[PDB]
Amino acid sequence: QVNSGDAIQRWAANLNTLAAQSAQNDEALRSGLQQAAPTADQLNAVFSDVR
Amino acid sequence: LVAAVGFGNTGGDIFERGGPYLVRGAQDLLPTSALLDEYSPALFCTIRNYH
Amino acid sequence: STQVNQLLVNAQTLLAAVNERGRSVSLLLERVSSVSRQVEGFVDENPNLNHV
Amino acid sequence: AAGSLADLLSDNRPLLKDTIGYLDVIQAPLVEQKQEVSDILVQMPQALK
Amino acid sequence: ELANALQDLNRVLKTTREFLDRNGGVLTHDIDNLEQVTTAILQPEPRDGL
Repeated sequence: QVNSGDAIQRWAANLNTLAAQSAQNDEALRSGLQQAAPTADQLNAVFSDVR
Repeated sequence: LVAAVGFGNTGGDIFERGGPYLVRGAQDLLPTSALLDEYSPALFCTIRNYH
Repeated sequence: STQVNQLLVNAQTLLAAVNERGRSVSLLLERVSSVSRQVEGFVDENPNLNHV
Repeated sequence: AAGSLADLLSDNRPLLKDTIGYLDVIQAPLVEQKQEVSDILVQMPQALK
Repeated sequence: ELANALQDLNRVLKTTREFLDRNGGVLTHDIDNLEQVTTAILQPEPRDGL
């Protein structure tokens, strides 16, 4: 763990950044999930109609 | 995730069946497209005169 | 402890397998954002598509 | 696939827009006279024979 | 990266759902009609005629 200090610091900082970006768009994430649930079903229906 | 499974399977099937067809069609359309472009000016006048 | 060790080694294997395709994983977000913007613009700028 | 579709759209969007416009102007007279096309397609085989 | 990705993904999902609710039902019909007419004109006898 000591010899890999730079790597753990770097991924800790990157986790901080990614988590901050994901939390600042919480409503965006909820909307994305709620819209991704039926849109894939609709795409599947469209494709299976022209299968 | 379930909708993604279904849509991915259906779309992958359709694309695997109809991808090389489209690729070779778009490859073979180059001479016909160049020919149609080259002799475009004699299209409107030809149709007008025949009408 | 056995679960912890197995978790760590399997995580190392999974991360090594995932990031060997470094360029595509490193550009996944940029490319998905770009294709989202392009699809949005294509649908927006062509409102006569339905009548066609 | 995301990158390839983004590149394809970024390259072919104006041409696709112009293609849709030209297709609309081509197809409007055909739809205006969609019955004459049917009548000539029905009649032509007899004349050809 | 992630914030823009999430926002653009949400927007494109909404746009895609609108597009499919608007145009998919006629796009399928167009594809079916094109397939049927091309198959009718690509039978062996129309093939040799062409």
